[PDB]
Amino acid sequence: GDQRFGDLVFRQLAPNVWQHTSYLDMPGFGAVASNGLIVRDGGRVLVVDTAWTDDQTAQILNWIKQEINLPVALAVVTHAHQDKMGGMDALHAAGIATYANALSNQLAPQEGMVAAQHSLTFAANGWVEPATAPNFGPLKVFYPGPGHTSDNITVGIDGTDIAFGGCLIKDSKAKSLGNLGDADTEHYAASARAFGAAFPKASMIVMSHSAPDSRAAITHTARMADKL
Ligand SMILES: NS(=O)(=O)c1nccc(-c2ccc(CO)cc2)c1-c1nn[nH]n1
Ligand SMILES: [Zn+2]
Repeated sequence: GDQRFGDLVFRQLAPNVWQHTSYLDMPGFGAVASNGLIVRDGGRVLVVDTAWTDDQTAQILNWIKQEINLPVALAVVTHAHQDKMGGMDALHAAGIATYANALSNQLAPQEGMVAAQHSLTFAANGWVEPATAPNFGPLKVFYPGPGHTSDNITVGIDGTDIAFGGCLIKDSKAKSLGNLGDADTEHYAASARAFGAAFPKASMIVMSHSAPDSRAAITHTARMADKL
């Protein structure tokens, strides 16, 4: 079943993949859960997204040391908002190499985030320029276009049925696209479909604010966005 370490919750999704879940109480909304991933790649671990805070991100790392007991080689963060990048200082203090879209790093000061140590860039078709994402193992990084934010990125896990849509994708039973304050309403639908087309074989779609879902999450998000 699910495991807890401090304020964090961990769910095993596949033999080498776990989902990390952290919570932040928002003054007039209550607790909001955010999800990221932990991937075991041979003798090392790869992390996708921080928790909301530095303390919560340190809890992820200590759970990894306790449960997997393999070095964390790198972390990829999916856009410059608190749920995804709020724990950058904890990753840096633990000596983990950090990667984010160049645009996330450029927006990070205005967004109140700490930039990653390295910038990822992308081809016109959305795929990460390989020279900018060295030794990423099974992590396949894809920029689907502007949607939840202009800098949002996605990641597939090679050798699994998993693709991570971060905050771009909502579950198949979602009634709204969430916070559209920094969103591109014109391009959102095409970006949601581009994520789906980049990872055609992925049958488990992991996202930031809902539990893992089928490909139905991709099409239902795109239909909601078509109405924007
Ligand atoms: N990453 S963020 O800074 O923009 C953010 N911060 C806090 C809370 C939410 C949030 C999550 C779910 C819902 C349910 O409809 C509403 C808001 C988000 C959000 N919205 N969409 N993706 N994430
Ligand atoms: Zn966001």
